Amino acid sequence: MQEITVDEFSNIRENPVTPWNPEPSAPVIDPTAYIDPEASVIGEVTIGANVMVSPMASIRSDEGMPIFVGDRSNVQDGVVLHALETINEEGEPIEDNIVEVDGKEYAVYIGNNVSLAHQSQVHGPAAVGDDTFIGMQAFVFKSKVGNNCVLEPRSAAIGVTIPDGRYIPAGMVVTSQAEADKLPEVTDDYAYSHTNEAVVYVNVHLAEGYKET
Amino acid sequence: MQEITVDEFSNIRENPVTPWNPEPSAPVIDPTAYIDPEASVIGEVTIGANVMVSPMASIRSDEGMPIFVGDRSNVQDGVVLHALETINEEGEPIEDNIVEVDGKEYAVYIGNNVSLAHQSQVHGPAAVGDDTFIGMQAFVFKSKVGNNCVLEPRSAAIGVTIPDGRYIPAGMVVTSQAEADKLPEVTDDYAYSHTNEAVVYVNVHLAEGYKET
Amino acid sequence: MQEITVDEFSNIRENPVTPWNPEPSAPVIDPTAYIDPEASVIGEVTIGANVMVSPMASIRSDEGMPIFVGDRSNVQDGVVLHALETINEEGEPIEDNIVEVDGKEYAVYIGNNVSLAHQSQVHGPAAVGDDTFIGMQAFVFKSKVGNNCVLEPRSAAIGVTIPDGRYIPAGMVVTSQAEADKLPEVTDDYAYSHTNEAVVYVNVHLAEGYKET
Ligand SMILES: [Zn+2]
Ligand SMILES: [Zn+2]
Ligand SMILES: [Zn+2]
Repeated sequence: MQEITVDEFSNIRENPVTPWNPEPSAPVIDPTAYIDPEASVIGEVTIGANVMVSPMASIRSDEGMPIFVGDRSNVQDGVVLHALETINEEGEPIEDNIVEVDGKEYAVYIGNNVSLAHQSQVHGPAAVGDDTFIGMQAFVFKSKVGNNCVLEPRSAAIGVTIPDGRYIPAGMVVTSQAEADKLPEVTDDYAYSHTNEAVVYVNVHLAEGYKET
Repeated sequence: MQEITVDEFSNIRENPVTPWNPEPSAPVIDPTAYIDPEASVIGEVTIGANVMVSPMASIRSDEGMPIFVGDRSNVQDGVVLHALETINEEGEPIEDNIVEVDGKEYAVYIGNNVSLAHQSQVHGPAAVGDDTFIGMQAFVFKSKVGNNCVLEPRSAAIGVTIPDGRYIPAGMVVTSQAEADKLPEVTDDYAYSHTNEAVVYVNVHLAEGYKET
Repeated sequence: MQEITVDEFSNIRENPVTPWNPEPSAPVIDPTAYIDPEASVIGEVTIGANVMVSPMASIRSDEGMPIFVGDRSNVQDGVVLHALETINEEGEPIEDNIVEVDGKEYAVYIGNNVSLAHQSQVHGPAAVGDDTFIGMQAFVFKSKVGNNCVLEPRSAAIGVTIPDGRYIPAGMVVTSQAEADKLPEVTDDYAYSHTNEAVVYVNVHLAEGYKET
């Protein structure tokens, strides 16, 4: 006779053992967060309250760790998070690939009320301040996006530091500090000036709603 | 003793209850359509005859509804469909985010014989006419793509209206009507002039073929 | 009384039967390769030793076949492989869509030690030489990328032939041989000059590591 045992979250796995990762860690997920069954969370990850991780998302902390997703933020469909090796095989920090936020080191840091829209990708080292909207298909790698910024659909920041309150126009691929520093300011009449607030609201409500059903 | 009950389509879920969506709706999928087991269809969706929804696709009608995918069309790998809140919490239409096709309102409307190639994304409000080819990695948001158009790999249309028979060159991000209006005409010698017909054919055959196996 | 039978790899399916494909084929995967449970491999595919196919990847050889992924290479999250119909319904090769490598025909050919970073896409006809790094979100279609090249994040090669040792700068969409021929040479001080070696190393170790757990 058979006896079946079911794991309801085989998609929320843990870290594998590698020369740089001898002891597997597993995602720490706040109870209020909603991880879609078809999303994938692996390794040293920390998801906060009310985070809404949509289908096909892939948060994978197995090379560079850890990845942090703040409260009220959201990881939409297709979004991918990953980072470059933060530790070598001798247990030595690979400083170049580590970002620091408030005295804590991270391979990827997503603050609070941050929107990683459909298809965007953020790759460590990286940091994205609170209330920032990473638009559809955007890309952020080896950069530091400040607070209240807005990367419109298709923009990309690579190896630069976006100051707070700036926005990168659709399709613009920023790769020099000179350019970053000249980015436009988010004003009250800027089209995406309020997009984040709305997206956040919707997603936060989607999280709990999806939690019953 | 145990008794196991299986749902063959947990990937074809329904809408959750939110302040703007009090009564969950579920995807209406024509019988001839093929929804890959690793695809995800959620909420108020209507897929037509012979549609081929490939792996990792995500059609998610939970914020702005509804999403419509016409007959003989196809949603390839990675494609994402989503829309902006079409109703507020008072049951008031958010007109700005609603598109109208033949007297019917939609959050996202994909006509017949339309190809949403690998990795493309279409976000409401949006409408894409019949026989149009939304190329690999393309992006269409707050726009209205006409019939027989061709958005080559990487093109993007944002807040503009592409006239019928035009095509957006690879990598071009269109964001102004001025530009949209000056788009090239699809001629018989234009390279992608017949790409849709082919893609449609293959996919339509892929749908039924995948239906046995 | 019930008896349950489990398929551990419903994600590693086989080809369906179509007018151009009368006899289904199935992926041939070297034992050392690791195919993430949430990845999808379909049809005439050949994956080599130590390949690391990440979550949400979609390798789909059902239209144009076959797709080949050499030894020590890697298919990261979101990556998509697909090709244009290589055979018509009469069993006649559609020459235009077939690429040749060492006397063997392929719809898509990924050599050894090749990295298809997060979200990239390669569509047949295509060929990508050994030790090449197809950066995050890149796109390669109807082209032939040579050895030791580097397509930085967002680059794209369409219908061109990148010579060996070149690199396409971030965001650049190359679509003319003139342009391709003028691409920069990868030098020892080029930033991505060693990125591949590292990525390969990590992924190869991730493959085996993920094999225990
Ligand atoms: Zn990575
Ligand atoms: Zn959306
Ligand atoms: Zn294709």
